[PDB]
Formats: sequence, C-alpha cells, structure tokens
Amino acid sequence: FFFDTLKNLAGKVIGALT
Repeated sequence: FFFDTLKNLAGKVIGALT
C-alpha cells in the first residue's frame, strides 16, 4: 500500500525529470 505508493511517486519524479 504505502510502499507501492512511495515507489510510484519516485517513478513519476524520474519520468518528469527525463
């Protein structure tokens, strides 16, 4: 739950960066 969301948030950041 929380772990999945945290990982997902990081993925969005990486994608947004490049």
